[PDB]
Amino acid sequence: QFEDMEAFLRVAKYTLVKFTDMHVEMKEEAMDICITAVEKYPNDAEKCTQMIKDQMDKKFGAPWHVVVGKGFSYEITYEVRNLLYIYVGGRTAVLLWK
Amino acid sequence: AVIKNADMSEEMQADAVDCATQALEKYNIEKDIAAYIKKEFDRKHNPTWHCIVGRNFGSYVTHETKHFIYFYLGQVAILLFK
Amino acid sequence: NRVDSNLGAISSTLLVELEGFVEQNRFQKKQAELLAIRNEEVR
Amino acid sequence: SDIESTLTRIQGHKGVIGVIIVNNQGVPLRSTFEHDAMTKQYADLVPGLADLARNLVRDLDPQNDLEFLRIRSHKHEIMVAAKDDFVLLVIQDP
Amino acid sequence: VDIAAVDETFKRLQSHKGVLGIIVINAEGIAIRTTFDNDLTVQYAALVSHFTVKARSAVRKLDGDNDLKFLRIRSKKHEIMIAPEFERSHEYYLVVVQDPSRE
Amino acid sequence: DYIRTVVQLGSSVEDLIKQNNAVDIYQEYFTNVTMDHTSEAPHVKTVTVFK
Amino acid sequence: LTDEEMDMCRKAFAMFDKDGSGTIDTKELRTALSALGQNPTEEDMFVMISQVDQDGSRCIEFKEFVRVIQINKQMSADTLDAFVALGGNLDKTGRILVDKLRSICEEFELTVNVDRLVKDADRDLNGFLSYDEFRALL
Repeated sequence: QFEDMEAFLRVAKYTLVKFTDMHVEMKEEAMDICITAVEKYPNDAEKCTQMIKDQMDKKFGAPWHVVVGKGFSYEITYEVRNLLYIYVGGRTAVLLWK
Repeated sequence: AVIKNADMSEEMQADAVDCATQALEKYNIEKDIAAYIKKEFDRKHNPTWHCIVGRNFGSYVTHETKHFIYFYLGQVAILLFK
Repeated sequence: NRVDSNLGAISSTLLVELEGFVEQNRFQKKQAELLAIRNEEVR
Repeated sequence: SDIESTLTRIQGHKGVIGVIIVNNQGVPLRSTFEHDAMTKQYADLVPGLADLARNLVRDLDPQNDLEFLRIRSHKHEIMVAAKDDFVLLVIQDP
Repeated sequence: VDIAAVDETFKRLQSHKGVLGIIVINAEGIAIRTTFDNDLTVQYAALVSHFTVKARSAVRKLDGDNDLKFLRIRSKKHEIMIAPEFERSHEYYLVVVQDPSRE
Repeated sequence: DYIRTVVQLGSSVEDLIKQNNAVDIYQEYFTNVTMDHTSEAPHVKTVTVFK
Repeated sequence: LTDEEMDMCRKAFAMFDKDGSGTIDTKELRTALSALGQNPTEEDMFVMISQVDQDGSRCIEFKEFVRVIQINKQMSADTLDAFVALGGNLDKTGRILVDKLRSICEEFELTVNVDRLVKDADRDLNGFLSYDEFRALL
């Protein structure tokens, strides 16, 4: 029972997947590339999404769609087996759909 | 209303703004806002849209030639596209 | 106690427990004596 | 016999015009009004404000919650005690 | 000059017990004077702007001739106080944050 | 006009802040007091008499 | 969907993945089947897991566990047990044979019984019980 934001940030380093319809190798590759994006540029998040979907653009699919953020809402139409929603760093969260 | 970036026909930009503002006036939660803004425009013009509502979000997305709109109302942000 | 620690535990038992179900038969021997025993003291 | 005695005390002070209890989704149970054309008004307008305010408070630092709320209009003091089970309303002009 | 008067009002309010913060935000959700850092500022400005326009629309809908000059939400930590003055050419819902626990 | 509004609101809120410091309303007495003083006289129970 | 089904689901998931891997591997599953007596092939169990494994893991987990319990349970509360008590052997006909009740009281060897119950639960006042008045009996 920690007693501030800061001890929460001390514990919260895990990257829990909130909900996901992805293959296990799909999941591990996408999960690790997103954590490397978030650790690479905490300040400017635009070019995190640059890197995430352009890697997924050349490799996995011609269409892709990345949303990183702090507080937001969304409703998308997505073709099944290709959706990733994860919580990174105990605060920042990323939606990702094709 | 405030628009920061868009590349689409203004005659339905007016459609976008009048669709979003009455939505923001009516409901009192921000999931149903992004629900309605897609839903009613979806039954208006095209089969496919995607729409984001919040504050301090980052995104990269492939544009559409005449379907890409980035609103701004009252420190509450909206994106929608095809 | 002697007239209502029995009669609120006699009504607390569970006879059948969790083919081989003959063990249940054997099991239902044992607790039988239980209730009989308890009843005698209340009588 | 403690809840109803507190209702009877609280509804008989110098400014109180109505006490309302409403459930999670709705169903205003145990109003106090001689007609019911404006109870439903309270019951479907106010808990939107109560949970919207819980959003405003809790968003800042998630150890935090909301407990009460007051809206003082010109002629009314709408006090709402929101919590997990229900929403409760007391109306009073000072 | 009246700028000394309003800054003096900030020390009038802020000299009270427990008062953590004072900030002024106009109808377009942008803070003007602060007392906090910049991001707690902008998240207060956005959140309180949306919340208070919803609350005023609630009270006006509930009764036609009654408006609000007051708003008070509670925490277990700090009792945010919102005041609005809805008018033309000015509508400046100032918002205080305070609590009587400290000091 | 901005200045006049701000000082008007400062006056009203100043009254309110005093109102909250005057007497604290939101404070339950004995929120958490564990130490309880109770009844502890000797109890004799005959579980069964072995006869 | 409910709250105690999560309790039983957690207990049964504990029973299956008994070593503590956090994933149902084939060997613990065969251990469970062999405790129940079954020792099938090593190609049918593959197909069974491959239908239950959605993630490609070759090992099923708690989300997949409750997915299969969810589909099998809610696809196929008090309607069935009181229904199939005796009238559900009649399937929306409302006429129960007295001989069924005489047989029931015959087999369970009960010491003293008079069947005045069916005489005094008679709400159509004919000599049988429809289903609504059958629940009124219960």
